[PDB]
Amino acid sequence: FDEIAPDAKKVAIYGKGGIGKSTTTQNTAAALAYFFDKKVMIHGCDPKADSTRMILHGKPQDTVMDVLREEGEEAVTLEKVRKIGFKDILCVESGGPEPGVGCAGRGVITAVDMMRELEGYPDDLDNLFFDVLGDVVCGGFAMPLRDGLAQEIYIVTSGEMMALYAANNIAKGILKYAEQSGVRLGGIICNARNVDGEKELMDEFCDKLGTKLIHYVPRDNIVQKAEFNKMTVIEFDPECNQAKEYRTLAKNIDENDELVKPTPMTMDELEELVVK
Amino acid sequence: SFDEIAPDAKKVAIYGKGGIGKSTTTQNTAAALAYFFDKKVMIHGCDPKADSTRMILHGKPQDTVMDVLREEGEEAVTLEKVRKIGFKDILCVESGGPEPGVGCAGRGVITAVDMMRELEGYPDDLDNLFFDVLGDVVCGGFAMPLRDGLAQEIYIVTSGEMMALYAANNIAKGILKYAEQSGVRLGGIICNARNVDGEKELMDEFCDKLGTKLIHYVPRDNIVQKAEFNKMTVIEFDPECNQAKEYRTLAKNIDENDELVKPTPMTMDELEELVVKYG
Ligand SMILES: Nc1ncnc2c1ncn2[C@@H]1O[C@H](COP(=O)(O)OP(=O)(O)O)[C@@H](O)[C@H]1O
Ligand SMILES: Nc1ncnc2c1ncn2[C@@H]1O[C@H](COP(=O)(O)OP(=O)(O)O)[C@@H](O)[C@H]1O
Ligand code: SF4
Ligand SMILES: [Mg+2]
Ligand SMILES: [Mg+2]
Repeated sequence: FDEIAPDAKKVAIYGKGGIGKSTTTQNTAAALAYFFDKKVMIHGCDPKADSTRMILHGKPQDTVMDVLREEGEEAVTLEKVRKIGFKDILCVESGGPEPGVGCAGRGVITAVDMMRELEGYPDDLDNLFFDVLGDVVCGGFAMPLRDGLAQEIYIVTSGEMMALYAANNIAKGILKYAEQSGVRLGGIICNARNVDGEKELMDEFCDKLGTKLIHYVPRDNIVQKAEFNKMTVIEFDPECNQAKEYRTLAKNIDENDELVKPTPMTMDELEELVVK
Repeated sequence: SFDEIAPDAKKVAIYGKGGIGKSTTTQNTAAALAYFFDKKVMIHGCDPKADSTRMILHGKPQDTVMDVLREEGEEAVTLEKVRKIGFKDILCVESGGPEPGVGCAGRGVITAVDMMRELEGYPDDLDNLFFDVLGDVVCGGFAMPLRDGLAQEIYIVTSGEMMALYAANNIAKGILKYAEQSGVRLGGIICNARNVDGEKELMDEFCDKLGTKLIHYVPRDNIVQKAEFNKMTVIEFDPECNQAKEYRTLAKNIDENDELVKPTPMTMDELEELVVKYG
């Protein structure tokens, strides 16, 4: 597993559904490519299949599962599943079986295994991102931790109880495979929802987890404005304040050395924190 | 058999995105069926959060079937330890699940349902049986109520949020998959509102396009948190407040529902176009 892009920083973004992982992952990769001239690649490990939409310009990426299901195994080619977007950013979408068919994470197992057999992860890569579903940590969604695809893990979360609960469960999964695959929690990204005391709550949450608040991403309308124009915030307006926020986060992730084993909290501890 | 499980009872399953209000809606719905309509109700929590029967038992989360199995053992688990009575004699069971990363998150649901069949935990004299299921992913134990046909009527809790409607649309796809196989159907859509203008209108069009009906528009009320701090469900805390009357209306609409349908899920373009139209 160490042969996959050895000179690249392999990162995986986890979090609750709709908490802002696809938005953070895309804008961070765009900032690394546009501002720091880094060769980046995004591998969408979310069954929603829209983790690479704004980098590909409002062009939903045919998932690996979609191509494999209709066309066949021999028909899966790097040119078809792996498309190029903004600042030569490589994009791949795992997808998944239709709801109820089978394991939701299966799509991640097949796409990662096929990407290895097809050599879709260039050696000259600088950064590789895995946008993974964090509502459940199991099967294909737990593969980046179990198999050690990404060594640095970052969990996007907001102030709401459910977002922190999912983040705490992801920390439990990281601890489970920390010694087994050398996976570690880089930091916690806070996709804020403009609430007073949220920034203070996250500081105590990260302190109790034994990690750091890598960045406080504010809620900005420019994200929607850029989305409605089939683009990312960096590509739409790299001079706006939100673009400078993603640039700071991109630099912090790529220059992060404080990788730690988290100390998850009990339900009572987490409940006592949200009320405070 | 599956149909043998409480034959004279209405078997319902509540699905939806995480933190959308499935546990709150299910508990208050069951409390209104037991208090206002004198029905014998039971709740089976199929969510790994393990707090689907918290307010019915009053405050403290219930020991899950997986927890008692992971600590005591297979023979040491009894119907008394896993099924506990709460407000208005409502029976409560919590499936739980494995520790994050260990294995299939839904495995706790299979183990608890099979163990409940063997221990005969579903009384025959039941009137209503609810399953609070995780809807972020429709697979494994979370898809069992659809696949095995534990519940014939399914209700999805959702709001105007894009992700909430996306999860609801995926649940509809899963219902359609097992509709012919196990006779499972979509009863309706419950809207746990977030007090936004045009949200009701959005839900009316969402249900129209899905080929179903908006069973009820549950408003966002602070009395829910107030009742939660007093270790109680809204019905038990103040059955005369407006929110209690809203849950009472929903409870009778579900119990008196016949319009069970095979949904017509929407494409991603159709769903975005709808969210952009109103929002
Ligand atoms: N920093 C932000 N500011 C404003 N809106 C955001 C931000 N991040 C995400 N969003 C919005 O939140 C919604 C969900 O974002 P998304 O990244 O797709 O969540 P996820 O990938 O975790 O499911 C989108 O409509 C997006 O526009
Ligand atoms: N009708 C409502 N009005 C106000 N708050 C609500 C309502 N329904 C749910 N909530 C709140 O939303 C949060 C999540 O509710 P919950 O039922 O646990 O979601 P789920 O079971 O789907 O994860 C809780 O803090 C609860 O107080
Ligand atoms: S391992 Fe996870 S994604 Fe796979 S069937 Fe089980 S709960 Fe679903
Ligand atoms: Mg996404
Ligand atoms: Mg619940």
